Amino acid sequence: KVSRPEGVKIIPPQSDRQKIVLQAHNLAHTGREATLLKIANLYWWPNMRKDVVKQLGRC
DNA sequence: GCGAAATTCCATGACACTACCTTCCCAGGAAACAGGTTTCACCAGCCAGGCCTTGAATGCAATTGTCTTACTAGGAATATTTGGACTTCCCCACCTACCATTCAGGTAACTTGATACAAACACAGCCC
Repeated sequence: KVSRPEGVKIIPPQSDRQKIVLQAHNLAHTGREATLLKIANLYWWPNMRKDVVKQLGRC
């Protein structure tokens, strides 16, 4: 759990890094930015964008 | 102040109704085919003799062709009478277009099975 100036956001576990982004990627098959703003509704953690790039090279 | 991290930036490309069409490739295999060799047996070509069929000449008989007349029915014009094809309007069921599912058939293979052909000896039918 974490607090942000736009509301309360959620820090997911380290085992739940690839699963939480891949289920947000495949919702609209977006790239780097519209993928990222989906995760900016529930989650937040340091280096979000290092994992989104980790997705798209396999997608 | 450097570095790490979180963020904004901006240059760009693709969407505009789409499939065919042509020529060469590839390809595997197969299709036979076009090419060619090989051999044996048979069908075609050769020629003549005898006979039968065709052609011709003919005389004649009835068949057929023409002429003539009394006439029957065909056609046309009529009125009408009657029998219907197509135009019309509307609705429903049936065919289609579709996907998923499954079954059946075609190819294919291995086996089997059964019949037809080829051969030989004899029988019967028809003809000289």
